[PDB]
Amino acid sequence: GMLPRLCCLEKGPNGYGFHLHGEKGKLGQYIRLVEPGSPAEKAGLLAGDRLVEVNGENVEKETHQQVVSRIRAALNAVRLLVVDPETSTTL
Ligand SMILES: [Cl-]
Ligand SMILES: [Cl-]
Ligand SMILES: [Cl-]
Repeated sequence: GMLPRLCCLEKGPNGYGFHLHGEKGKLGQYIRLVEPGSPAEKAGLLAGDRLVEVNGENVEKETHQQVVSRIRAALNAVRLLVVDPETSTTL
């Protein structure tokens, strides 16, 4: 499809089941290590995705800690707007 994928996760007993990682001296958070059978896997999340929005807010210019805080403060449901970095660029 033309729109970025929107992954809608409901928190489970072992969390969401994915890792979030940022680079050295550069903004942008990426998905890593999507656990098999997790809410992240069921929602369509894939390691290698770049995270663009959390619950309708753009997180491309925020620090790693700011993005983690947004995810954790949410009431156990997150909508993650993600893109494939190989084909997608922010300008
Ligand atoms: Cl990680
Ligand atoms: Cl690392
Ligand atoms: Cl990974």
